[PDB]
Amino acid sequence: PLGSMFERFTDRARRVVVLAQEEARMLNHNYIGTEHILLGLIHEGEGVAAKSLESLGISLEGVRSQVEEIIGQGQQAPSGHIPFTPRAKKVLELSLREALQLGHNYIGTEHILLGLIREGEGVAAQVLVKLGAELTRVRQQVIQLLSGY
Repeated sequence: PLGSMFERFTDRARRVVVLAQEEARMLNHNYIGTEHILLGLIHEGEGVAAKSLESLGISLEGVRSQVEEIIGQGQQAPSGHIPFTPRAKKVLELSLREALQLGHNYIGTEHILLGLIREGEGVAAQVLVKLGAELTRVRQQVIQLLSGY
């Protein structure tokens, strides 16, 4: 609500966004799309989102390969800040809604992944399906990791 786009993000969730930007830059991409957020979630390596994805066999190299196939490497590397796609912004908005509903005042890696699945229609969703990870199964893995405590 108040403040910066990223005020509520945990340290790990902030690192997801930093990594997403660098993953877009490495592909010579002109936006940070949902698939770069997916790459950042895995790349971050420690959070609930990375754990959920890797335990389903979704790998950083597998996602990078699928993105290069579907989207293709761009011609020129962007310099500076790379803007979000409209879909990636919607994912980030949904991540806040997921965190609020779950009773938290922070947005963690789990909430970004749940927001990504809820949007369910962009490049990340296309890649997860191509790799054999159904969106509902990814959601189930996250919820399982958040439950049972």
